[PDB]
Amino acid sequence: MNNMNVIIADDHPIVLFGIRKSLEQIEWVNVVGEFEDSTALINNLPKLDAHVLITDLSMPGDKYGDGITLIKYIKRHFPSLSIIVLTMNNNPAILSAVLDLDIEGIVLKQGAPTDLPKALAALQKGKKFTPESVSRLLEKISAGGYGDKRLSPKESEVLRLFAEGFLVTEIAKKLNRSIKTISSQKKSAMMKLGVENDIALLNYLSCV
Amino acid sequence: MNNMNVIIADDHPIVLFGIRKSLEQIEWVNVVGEFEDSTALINNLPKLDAHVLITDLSMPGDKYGDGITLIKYIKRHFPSLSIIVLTMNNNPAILSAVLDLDIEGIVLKQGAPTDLPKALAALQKGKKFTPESVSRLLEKISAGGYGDKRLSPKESEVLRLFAEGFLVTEIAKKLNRSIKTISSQKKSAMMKLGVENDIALLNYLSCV
Repeated sequence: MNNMNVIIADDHPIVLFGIRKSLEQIEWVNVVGEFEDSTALINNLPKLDAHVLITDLSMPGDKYGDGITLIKYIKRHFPSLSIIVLTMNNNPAILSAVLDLDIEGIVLKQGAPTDLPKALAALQKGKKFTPESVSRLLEKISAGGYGDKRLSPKESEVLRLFAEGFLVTEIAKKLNRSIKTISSQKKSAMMKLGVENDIALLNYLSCV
Repeated sequence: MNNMNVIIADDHPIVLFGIRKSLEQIEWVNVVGEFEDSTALINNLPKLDAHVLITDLSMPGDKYGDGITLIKYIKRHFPSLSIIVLTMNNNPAILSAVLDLDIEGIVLKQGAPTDLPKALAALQKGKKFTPESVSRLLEKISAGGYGDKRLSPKESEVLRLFAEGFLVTEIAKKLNRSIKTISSQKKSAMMKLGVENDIALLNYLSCV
């Protein structure tokens, strides 16, 4: 008698198809609309009584934004609406940015076919869902977002002093090691962070 | 009858010497102390009536901080005290960070021998001094701190979409160009920013 009205939005109709199959094997879900661009979605959301939107992260919007910004748009403008984000982007920084939006869950498209029905079941109990394929990928950028390889204490110290305005020769004195050592530790640290020059490095460090 | 009491602090005594020569050819300056480490400086500042401190950016502090942080310490703890920062670091990001401290001026050590007496003359009129050798170096990181080479509009767009969570193949579609083109523009843009991988890139962009 009381079921979850769902809207589904994706760029590609074979995805829209695949989701519709998964969801008609669930009696308490009613799909009340499907859309292939963000403009038709946004423009029809006021006309449709929906509890939840399942949507692609990377859907093309000519009006209301793209990607993460489009998800912010929707949250802000339809605040009662629960959102599950469906994506194929398994970059940790991207998945993390998404989760800072306080949406009701994330599902990877190449993650298990069972994840989407779990997401909705969690949501049907007022709960948020996060699959393990996502959980473990967020382990990764455990290291403060450096990546897998953390800075060594010595490496961190060198960069700390550079950021404070010391030139390499001054750091060698301050730390009592050779200039060949210091340059090698800086280089090594810059390699771990993904920076190729000092201005990029100093930019990098000023938000960290 | 009424003259500028100056304190001077540097790691190296040949600098302390050179400054003392420059300043005794100015009758209205009285040097009231000189120091070779930040700890003796800070600990004696309460005992000395000084209007201005001339100090090295990269002075070693075992207690009160290093570099830019040491300059913040001094500002915060001796707020009536005017500070001229003397340095050999001609990195623009460093000089810029320094100028955000609202100090009374900057002088480069390898900049003209006339700059230090100009700095004090400006300060004697209640004015702030900035030599042109510094002014032009700050032109450089005109480009929003990218460096000399700005991103092309096309390059900026590609990075905008990456940051929004689009994969390269999705960007090619969205922008209606080839994947070979998009990858080439991303690569090229990453090269201009000084980033070697996607996580470094996404970190970079989130504060810019």
